Amino acid sequence: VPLMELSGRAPVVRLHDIEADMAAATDAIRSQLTGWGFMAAEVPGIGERVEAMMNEFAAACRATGPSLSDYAYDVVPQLAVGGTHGFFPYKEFIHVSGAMIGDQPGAGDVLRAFPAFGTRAAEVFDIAFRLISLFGEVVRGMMPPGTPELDLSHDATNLRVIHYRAEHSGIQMLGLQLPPSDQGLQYVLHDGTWVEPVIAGTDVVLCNIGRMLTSASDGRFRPSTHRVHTKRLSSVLFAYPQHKARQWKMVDGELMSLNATWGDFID
Ligand SMILES: [Cl-]
Ligand SMILES: [Fe+3]
Repeated sequence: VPLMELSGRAPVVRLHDIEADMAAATDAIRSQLTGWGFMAAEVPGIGERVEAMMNEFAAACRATGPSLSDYAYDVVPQLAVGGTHGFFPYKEFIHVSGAMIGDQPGAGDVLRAFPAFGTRAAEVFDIAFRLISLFGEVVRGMMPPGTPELDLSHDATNLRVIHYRAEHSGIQMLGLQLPPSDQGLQYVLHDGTWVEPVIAGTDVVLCNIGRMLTSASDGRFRPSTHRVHTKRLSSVLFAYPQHKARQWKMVDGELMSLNATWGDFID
C-alpha cells in the first residue's frame, strides 16, 4: 500500500485564522474530494495538542483514584434523544459529546474527574468542530444550488479518543481524523486501490464523508471508506446534525424534504 505524503502539500490552515485560511483552501479541498474521495489540511500546532490529549487519555486508562470505568456509558446520564457518550471499557475508548462538555447534568463529571485530559479534549473538540463545519461548507458549495446548510449540531457531535486501536465508513455527516500516534490508517481511492496517508505525529487532519452526507447528496459523494492495518492511540470527531431534524436529499437538482429524521437514519 503506497504511502501518501501530505505534510507540506496539503493546504495550511492556521489556528487563529481558521475561517480565512479555509476560504483560501476551498479550491484545493474541493479537488481533494473530487480526486481522492477524502480531504486534508495541515493545521500547525494541532499535533502538539492531540498528542498531549491522547497521552493523558492513556494515563487515565490506567488510573484508579477515580477510574475511567466510573464513567462508563451505562452509569453516565444520557440525553433522552441522541447517541451514547462516556467511556466504553474493553479497544477501550471514550465519546466526549458536545453535550457532555456543557454538562448535559452530571455528564460532565468524567471531565471533572480527569481535568487535564478533559481540558485538552474540550480544546481539541472546539478546534475540530470549527474546522469540520467549514469542511461542510466546502462540500455544500460543490452541491447544486439551493442545497441547505448541513446544520451540524454541537451537542450531537462527539470526539472519540481510542486506546488500543476492517473497512468501514462513518454513519454521520462528516468525520475529522486527527493525527494518530502510529501509522496504519488507510483509505480507498476512487479507482478502488488503497493508500496510507502519512499522518502519525504530523499536523495533518483528514476530513471523511459520512453516510448521512452520501444520502443527502444522493450518491454524489461516496463515504470516505477507510481501514486500520497495524504492524497505539487515535482520535476522531464524528459530526452529526440534530437527531430530531428532518432528512433532506438533493435529487437531480431538486431539494426534497423527507418525513424521516436523522435519528431515523441511524436506526
Ligand atoms: Cl468512521
Ligand atoms: Fe473510522
